[PDB]
Amino acid sequence: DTPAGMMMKFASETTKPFVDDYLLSEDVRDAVMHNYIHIHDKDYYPTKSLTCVQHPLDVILNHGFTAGHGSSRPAKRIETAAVLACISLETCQNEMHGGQAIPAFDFYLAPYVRMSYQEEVKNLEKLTGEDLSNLYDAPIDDYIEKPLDGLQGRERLEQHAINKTVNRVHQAMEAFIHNMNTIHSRVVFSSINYGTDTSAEGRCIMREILQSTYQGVGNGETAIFPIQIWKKKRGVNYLPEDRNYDLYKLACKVTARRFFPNFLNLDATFNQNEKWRADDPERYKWEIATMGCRTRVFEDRWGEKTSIARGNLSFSTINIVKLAIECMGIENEKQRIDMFFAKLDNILDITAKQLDERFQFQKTAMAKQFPLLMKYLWVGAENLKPEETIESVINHGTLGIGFIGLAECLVALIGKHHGESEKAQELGLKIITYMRDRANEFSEQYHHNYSILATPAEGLSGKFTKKDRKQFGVIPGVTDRDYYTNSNHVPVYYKCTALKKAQIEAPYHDLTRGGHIFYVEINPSVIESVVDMMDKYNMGYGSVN
Amino acid sequence: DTPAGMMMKFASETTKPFVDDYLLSEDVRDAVMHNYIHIHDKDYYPTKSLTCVQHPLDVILNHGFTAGHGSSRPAKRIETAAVLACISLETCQNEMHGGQAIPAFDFYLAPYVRMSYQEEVKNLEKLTGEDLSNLYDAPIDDYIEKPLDGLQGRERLEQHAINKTVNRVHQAMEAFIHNMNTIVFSSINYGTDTSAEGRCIMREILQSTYQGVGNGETAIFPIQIWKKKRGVNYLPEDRNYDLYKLACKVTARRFFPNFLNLDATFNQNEKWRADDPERYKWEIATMGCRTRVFEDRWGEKTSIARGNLSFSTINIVKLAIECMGIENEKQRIDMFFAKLDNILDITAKQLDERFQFQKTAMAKQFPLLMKYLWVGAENLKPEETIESVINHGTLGIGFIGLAECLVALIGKHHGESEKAQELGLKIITYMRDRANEFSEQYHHNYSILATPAEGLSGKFTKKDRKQFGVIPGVTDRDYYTNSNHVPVYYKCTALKKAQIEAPYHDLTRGGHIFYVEINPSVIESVVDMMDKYNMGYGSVNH
Ligand SMILES: Nc1ncnc2c1ncn2[C@H]1C[C@H](O)[C@@H](COP(=O)(O)OP(=O)(O)OP(=O)(O)O)O1
Ligand SMILES: Nc1ncnc2c1ncn2[C@H]1C[C@H](O)[C@@H](COP(=O)(O)OP(=O)(O)OP(=O)(O)O)O1
Ligand SMILES: [Mg+2]
Ligand SMILES: [Mg+2]
Repeated sequence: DTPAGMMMKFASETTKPFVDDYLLSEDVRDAVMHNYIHIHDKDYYPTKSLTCVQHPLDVILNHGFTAGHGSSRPAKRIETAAVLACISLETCQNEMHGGQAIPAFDFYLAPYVRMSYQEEVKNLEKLTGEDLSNLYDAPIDDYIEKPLDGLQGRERLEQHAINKTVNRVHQAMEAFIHNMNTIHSRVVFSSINYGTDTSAEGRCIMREILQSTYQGVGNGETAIFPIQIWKKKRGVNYLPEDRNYDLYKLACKVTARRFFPNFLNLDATFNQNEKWRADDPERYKWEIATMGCRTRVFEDRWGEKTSIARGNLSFSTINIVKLAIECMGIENEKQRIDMFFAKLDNILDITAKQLDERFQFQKTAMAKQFPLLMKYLWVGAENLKPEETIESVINHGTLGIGFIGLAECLVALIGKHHGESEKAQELGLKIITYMRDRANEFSEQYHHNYSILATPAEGLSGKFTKKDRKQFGVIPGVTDRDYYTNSNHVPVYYKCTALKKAQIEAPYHDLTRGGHIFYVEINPSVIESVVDMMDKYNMGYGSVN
Repeated sequence: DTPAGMMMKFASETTKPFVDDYLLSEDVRDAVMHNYIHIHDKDYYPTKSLTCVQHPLDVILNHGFTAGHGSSRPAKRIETAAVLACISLETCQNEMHGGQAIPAFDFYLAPYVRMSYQEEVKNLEKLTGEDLSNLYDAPIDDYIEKPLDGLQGRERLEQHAINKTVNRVHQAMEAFIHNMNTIVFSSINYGTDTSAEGRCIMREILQSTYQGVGNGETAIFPIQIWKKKRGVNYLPEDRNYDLYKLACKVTARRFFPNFLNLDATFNQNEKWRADDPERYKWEIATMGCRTRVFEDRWGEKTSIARGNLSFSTINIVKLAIECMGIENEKQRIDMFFAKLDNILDITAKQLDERFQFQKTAMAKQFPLLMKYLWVGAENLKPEETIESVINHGTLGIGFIGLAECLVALIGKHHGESEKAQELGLKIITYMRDRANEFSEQYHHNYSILATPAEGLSGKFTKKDRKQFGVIPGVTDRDYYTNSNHVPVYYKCTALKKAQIEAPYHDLTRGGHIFYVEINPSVIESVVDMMDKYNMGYGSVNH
């Protein structure tokens, strides 16, 4: 009952009705309280804050950041760069409502491990002066630790300069884990992605944080934050011959007891670009990155295909279960199936209209309303004055239309869900491709970017399930198992193996360009099998615990 | 503009009317909107949160903290200890509505300066394997720095390690400054720790607040206070005289740090010494909000694990103006003291009635506060109505606007009159007497306070000008003067200003300050004038 929590609760309670009655449209707000649609993070509407953004740390580290009197200076070393990343994630969280994301953590923090290594290199000569000025440009395969027992030369001290460097970076990453875990406010949902940087700095960063989320906080308590995602790329870390196969095995072993990190698939046929090369200094631009809230921002109709500096403005969830339940009553299956798609066409248009309306509201903004947000992070910054109505900056944005509850939808007209019938598994794929088609059509119409999303249901776990009992109730197999199932998942109350669930739920990921997950409830052998199933049936994102 | 600012503004706007019409009693809610009193931090009433506390870092450093899921192990080095102090300040800021202060800031990090020095004391024998099992207990005078040009023998490992810790204990204070300067009302006081491990925390913080933040820009936070004592740092022969001169020189261009005086009649104890490891408990410490917590009618005289629960300000100007009209001076002077007793009783009743709601609390409503940082902790279950702990708090009755009250019946403020100074040193001693009487009656601790006017500067002056009319020298010269200061619109020297504003400090046991507006010669002279009489707290800035 922390007082800061009460202040946040009061703010939310005094803001949400004002948002509903003063900042929305009648048509959309009619469905926002009719269990058809659910606007996410509604309490932050009057503030022109955006949901999530992938922070480009290059500008905030080469240059500084200014917010009020907070005049900072460019970073110098690892113990300042990691803390600056924490400060940026915290400060931006005060100017945004969703979760903060660091795409290619290794790519961002690679140079400030090399700089710290140089700083240490120019310190070991103070004991015994020597002209070692060639360690600024000495290639190193990786930064490893070992006992300093047995050596009779500068090798005893050349490796020691990394021995303290790896410990310094390890303590920095442990502080990063704790600092993102010491939730004392009325809570920051930071997510980091890594796995595709083939350098000594990147691999040291990726190895000294996976071994720190396995030790645990406190006396051995499993940490809750940050959410960690591993990027799997063919030719990089998947095959045994690949470069980062060992880190993939380490991630599997850590997930075997702490249920982290999650896994992301860059070999998906919808996560590819035409400018990715193994030698590109900035290849991380053309690579999809996600967060713990299952958010994807990759393509751009009016911009270069990238994820950096972009993000999501807002999104909302659609309760297809209500439509499916309302579709009952009629006898023939063809008529009910046809009527289900009619109820899905208008709601997609309503959601796209809501997203465009929030786009209208969020424009005519100020660069000084959210410091450090529309000044160094978003794509359009550095070109418009602190008050000159930033409008050439918000075009490169994305919008989401979410859905939840496929199992109870697949039991409303045929009687069996997609775990006991093959007819059901064919109807399930139809009600997602149509959503994708209508999303593309609405993006052509309203002149923006739209996508289809499988919401995590972390704040929608039971609201729709409980409130559906208004015009009906006690329906066997649907309104008898407490929470609604996940977006497109096989019900937990149905006994199933791993292979069958993987085959059933896989095809729904290419259609969902906003986000998705494959969830399995229980040695890294099991995690390896789950990742193999995820890769084989072209899935993408997957979690096991 | 900022979403975080807008959420806090909405929370304040939705919480203040609820406090006004539901929680507070009608007797003292009548005076809060009548421009007679102002309850500070009215917004954080419904949450059981005390105003300010001095942080006993020893318990949250020797043992960790388990606020929420954040299970933390004990600290090990200066970086970890300083970041943990910052985290503790930030966490308690989410559970208290006032300002966080570190009592004897140099006292609470010296052991982890020593331990950090021990970090490299074995990281330097790694290259040169040697049995150095004595530098853990090697006495040192100060942690000095100098160019490393010329040295041989067993000193490039046993003395450079002592010398390399300068840049480790340093930039830790800089991260502390910037972290407190980046969007927290943090206060640090130091000056009376004679060890090298304590003086290293004092030199590196004055130097870091002189360089400033950014590209040579003056910093705003944290507020820094220097504790001056006879036998420690005042006389030229004293131990920390050089650091006092350095603080004056830094204040000569950055207007920081402030100055606190332990050489006062009201800032003494009977168990203090020069060798007690815990002697800092008997040393008074303050914040930037002028808060004093030293006296305890049912407890030991201490300041460490205590703080203020609530306080409110009075408007003596309204009483003085309502006392006008009559001709004779004696009758109006008597009526002014008549109108001051009832409001003192009302304020004491308010400070007890707010104590009533802060009573019957639960230790789980604010972790790390009523489980680690307070007097009486470690004896109470997470929900079993902690009540044998909140009896060690303090309650404050504040006042401001002495110049306007010194021109309502006499006509000339204490700067331009000698009959006004005599009347000036009568309306505060009465408040002190009545505060002691109400502390005897209501069975709590009460004190008299001089507010910093950081949230009350014009809130009284505007309505005072709009209520009756335009009155020369009273409600026609923009902002009011400070608590008991010489008016700004008057050409006065420093000696006369000190002679006028000196006697009041012994009367106000809650807070007070001496303000001067512009080489460290001027600051040194201001501190000399502070020591010449009984001042306690003072600062000179332009
Ligand atoms: N804990 C912190 N919170 C917020 N900002 C911080 C923190 N620590 C450091 N900073 C920022 C703000 C300062 O303006 C900036 C100083 O730059 P920094 O990365 O420390 O190296 P530098 O270039 O100043 O090197 P040096 O001080 O060694 O010359 O760092
Ligand atoms: N940046 C931070 N923010 C919040 N808490 C932190 C931060 N850094 C460290 N902590 C806290 C939480 C950790 O459990 C605790 C451990 O601190 P520290 O003394 O460095 O570790 P330790 O006692 O485990 O020793 P070591 O890791 O060197 O073996 O400090
Ligand atoms: Mg550790
Ligand atoms: Mg610096």
